[PDB]
Amino acid sequence: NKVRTVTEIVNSDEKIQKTYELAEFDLKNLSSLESYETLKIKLALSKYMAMLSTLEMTQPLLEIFRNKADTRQIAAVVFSTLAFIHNRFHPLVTNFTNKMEFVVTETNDTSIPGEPILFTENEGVLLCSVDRPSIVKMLSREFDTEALVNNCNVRIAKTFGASKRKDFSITEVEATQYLTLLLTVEHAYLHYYIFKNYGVFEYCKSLTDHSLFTNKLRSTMSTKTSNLLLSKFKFTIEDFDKINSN
Amino acid sequence: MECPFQIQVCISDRFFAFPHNLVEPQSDVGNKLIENLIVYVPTDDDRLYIDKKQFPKFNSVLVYRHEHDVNIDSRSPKKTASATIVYWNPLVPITEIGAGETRVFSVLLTNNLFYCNTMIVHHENPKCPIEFTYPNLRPIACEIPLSHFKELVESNDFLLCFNLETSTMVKILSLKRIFCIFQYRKQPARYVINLPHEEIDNLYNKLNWERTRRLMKGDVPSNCATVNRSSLKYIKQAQSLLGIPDYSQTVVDFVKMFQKIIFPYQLVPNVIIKLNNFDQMVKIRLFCKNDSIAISSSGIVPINMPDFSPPNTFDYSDYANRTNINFVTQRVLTDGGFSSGITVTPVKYNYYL
Amino acid sequence: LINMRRYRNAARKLIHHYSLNSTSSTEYKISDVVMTMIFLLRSEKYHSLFKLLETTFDDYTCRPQMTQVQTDTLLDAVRSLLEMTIDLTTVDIMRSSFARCFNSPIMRYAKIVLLQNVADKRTTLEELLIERGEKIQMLQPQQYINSGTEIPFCDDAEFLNRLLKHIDPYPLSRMYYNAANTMFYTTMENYAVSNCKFNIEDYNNIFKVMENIRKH
Amino acid sequence: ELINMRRYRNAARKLIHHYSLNSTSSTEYKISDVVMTMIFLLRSEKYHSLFKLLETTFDDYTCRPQMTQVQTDTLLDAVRSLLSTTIDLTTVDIMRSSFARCFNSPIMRYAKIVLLQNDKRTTLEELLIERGEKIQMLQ
Amino acid sequence: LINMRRYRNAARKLIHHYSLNSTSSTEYKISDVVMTMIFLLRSEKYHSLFKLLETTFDDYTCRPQMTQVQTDTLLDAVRSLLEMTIDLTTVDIMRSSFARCFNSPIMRYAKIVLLQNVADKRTTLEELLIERGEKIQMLQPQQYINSGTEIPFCDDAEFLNRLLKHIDPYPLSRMYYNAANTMFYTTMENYAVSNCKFNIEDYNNIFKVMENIRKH
Repeated sequence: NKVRTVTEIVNSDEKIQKTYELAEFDLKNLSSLESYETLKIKLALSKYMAMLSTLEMTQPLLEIFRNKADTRQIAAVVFSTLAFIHNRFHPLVTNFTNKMEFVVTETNDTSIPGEPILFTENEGVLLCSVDRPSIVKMLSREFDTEALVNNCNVRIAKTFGASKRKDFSITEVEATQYLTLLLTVEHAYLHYYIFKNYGVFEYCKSLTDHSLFTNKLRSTMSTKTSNLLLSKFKFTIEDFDKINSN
Repeated sequence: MECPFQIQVCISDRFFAFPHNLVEPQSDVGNKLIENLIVYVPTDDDRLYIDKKQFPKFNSVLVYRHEHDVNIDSRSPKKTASATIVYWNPLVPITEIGAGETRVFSVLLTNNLFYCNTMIVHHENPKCPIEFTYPNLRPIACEIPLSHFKELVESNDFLLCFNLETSTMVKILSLKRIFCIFQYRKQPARYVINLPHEEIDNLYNKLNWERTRRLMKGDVPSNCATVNRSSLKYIKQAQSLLGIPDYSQTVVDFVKMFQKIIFPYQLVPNVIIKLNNFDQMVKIRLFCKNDSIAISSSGIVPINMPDFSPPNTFDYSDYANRTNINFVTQRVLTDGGFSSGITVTPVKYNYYL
Repeated sequence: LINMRRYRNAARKLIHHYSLNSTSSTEYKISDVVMTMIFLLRSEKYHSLFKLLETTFDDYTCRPQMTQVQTDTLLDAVRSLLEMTIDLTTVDIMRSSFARCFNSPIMRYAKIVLLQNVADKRTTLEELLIERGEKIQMLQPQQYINSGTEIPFCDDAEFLNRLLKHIDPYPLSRMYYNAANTMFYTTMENYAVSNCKFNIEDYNNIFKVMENIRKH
Repeated sequence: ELINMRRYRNAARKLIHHYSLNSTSSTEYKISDVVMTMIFLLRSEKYHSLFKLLETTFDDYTCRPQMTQVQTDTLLDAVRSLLSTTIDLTTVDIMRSSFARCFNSPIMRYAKIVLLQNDKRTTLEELLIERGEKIQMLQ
Repeated sequence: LINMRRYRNAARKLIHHYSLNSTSSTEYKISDVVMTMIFLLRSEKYHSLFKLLETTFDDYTCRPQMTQVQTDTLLDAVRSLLEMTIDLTTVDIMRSSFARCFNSPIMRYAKIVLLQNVADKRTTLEELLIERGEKIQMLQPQQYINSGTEIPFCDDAEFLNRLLKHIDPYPLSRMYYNAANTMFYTTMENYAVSNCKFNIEDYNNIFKVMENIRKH
């Protein structure tokens, strides 16, 4: 809210009182935090793009996922993303230990809605199932590069305080594609983490209801690991209450 | 652009060096020859290559750097009956004329002289130089080729340099003179132009237009052409893909390699197609002696017929239809187990199948 | 006469939204629906799609029957309109969405709904899990990597800085919105095609979990 | 023919008559009905003038274009022919406003995820540790 | 016959007042409105403006549609009448003002109103602040001065005295009135064009502040 300060000389009683409104410092703090988080997320995204480049695949991401024949590259990209997320949670880890299998489904009767990437052991080693058609559909869905997204007082204050500044094939569309892939693989990684550390039955229960994620993860994630990418924003379904009533 | 008939222009590669012998006094209305000669040159340094002693016909000889006189309209230049006026490789409009006919000698043929009525074109047997783009070269001050004349006629690896403030027209004239010297070289000479690629491309375009003007004036065709930078890059890529060392293979020979295919397979080599496309951005057709048909980028065409047959010549509806196209594409996708990157197109046909 | 170009633009935007082919969200109105239908009627190219949608004016709880040629023509028309790829599944999605819109009454407020009635038997998430998992276990790994390995991190800090500069003008808010809605719509399509109820509650529970982890 | 001109006439007459009669919620009609009516007006050259008027009504109301007496009489005659009870240009304008509002009415859409802007502060001890490490690193 | 000159003069004065192009304030009456309309009707030059205003007799809550040629003709006519510059915004302002006047009833007292219904969505000052500030921050400084510098005060006391003499006969009261009303009317126009409510309260609070500072 507000505070005030009083200046006074030791030998004198003439005191000068000033008042401060903390809203200004609140704006400073909020702007600093927003900038810091934006920088962190952009750094992570750039790092992801850079390692994918390091793999040195000729085609762009969407073309790669469209090329059904080259399962090799799909598996490479998926594993690299999964390992990147794993390290982002455990920076000291740079490999994945146990070897990994991969399969690329091609039909609805082979895919599971809501979990394009999933895991299942063959009783000896873990296999990652990929819904390449779903990946292609997501990355191909037309994106909005125009509309903006969003207290009016602090909004205006930020508008008037913060400033603005007026050879890569990447547009905002490709950045969005990369972010979507990262988020999907992050969701899959959370499922896999719950699996590995709580058993296949717990993994199935999580698939049924993600809410268990709360405890099964926050026990370790919020404390020791970098926050989830989604943590950058609070997400919600438009007209959620009426939709639920429906 | 208009020119006064009083000017007579002679174009010859030889004019890279001034033709002292060809100069002759002009006569006035009274048929009195003028013993005063005025020689105009594009740059001051050029004066040093004009030997006044080589003008016995005249009694006084003066040399000056021709400069655009903004106060005189070239459509009607001032006349000076007191002297015979000769211009050597002019780069700016002639604002002054001499008694009788004002003589001009040039290795270049710019628009200014292009409309000139009297045009004498000297013909030469072509002799091409070698483009040797590469980062033991002999530097050459292009602004003053005659100074390096001995080296230009002896050595075969030249680094063409220019002063920073050299003008574009000066550059063009220097390059033309050097290329004439190479045209008279018995042995083709390799050269490298120490200039930005875009500047070199513009210079080549202007030289090509000059050669076109000479042809339109009746010059003999010369195979000693030049290649735009994009075309050179494409040729280099092709050579690298084939595993051909660039220094080992010359572009001309590289292209000639496919003449064995041109006629016998009656097909236009893709290299020639790409070069033609580059030039267009800056169609093909050919035949053989006694040949009844012409090979073109479009395929076989009856000689003298348009590049495309009448639209209704062939009916493609049977397969040139969405149903057939989709059927074939789906069959390909299924058989190859593909999901993208597949594209099938109906095949159209020109005059002949 | 009519501004066929404006009609076409409105039709394209409405079709994109109703086919979930664009994360872009904007207001739509009966004016837009009329634009769309008039454009479809006027266009010789799209007569088949016009007929399809017009059939929605009836009970609309029916599966149109088309020859293979008809289906191919319709898909070609739609793909040419949206310039993409597509599927008869998207065709059915548009049919259902437009039928719901046409049957809906004129209202002072927009109606927010969920995709449904796409591709008869209602299946639960548990049944889908069992069946899909069995089929997956039947499937065999197309490819694999060995144990260990090493994540191929980039090294060129200059390259990283160049990429950072290249991405700076991208608003994280817009990118997040686009990605989240892409995933949500693809999940919606999968559920509707599978004829399995979409668990809005769990989908939102995902973000609930995100917040609960963040707060700690 | 794609258009069932008879059914289209029926729907167009229904809606046009309703809105000529009154202008309110009228919770017994459908976007399908509006589309039906507009398509009918387009197809019928006779009612092409009404079609153009309502096409104008799309977007802001704007203003009725100036029509001659003959044009206005023909318009009213065509309206009544589609409908009978007498009418006037005032009724035409009122119905035109009603249809403008209808066209401006929103339609169905699909929900979407919405980002909402989101507290905790660091401690001086950890701040000091990190910053002092940086200082030691400094030149 | 009619005194077309007097009619024109009354029309010009009324148009100036209703377009806020003159700080001058005076009484106006139905006689003046009739003067104006009769002049417009009689003048071949101004038939388009006559038609525009006559259309206000109807619902008048509508946007007239004109070709570019029509709009140019109307603007040329208005600009020739007022001898100025002008804008179709001023055209719309006059349309709205005259529509309000025509629709108003005959009253024993003048009606004092505020500009409104100029250029659909109601926007608040806060929303305008946010949007305009974002766009401004996007904009880049066209020019700038360096730090420090020095205000270039004049020095010629004789020059100052000459200027003082030149300005002595100017009534400060009239100048203040003109300036204040100029600013007020320009603010009114900006608000009306922006379709954002004018805060009469704050506009007067400006003078309240002036008085509160003066009293101390």
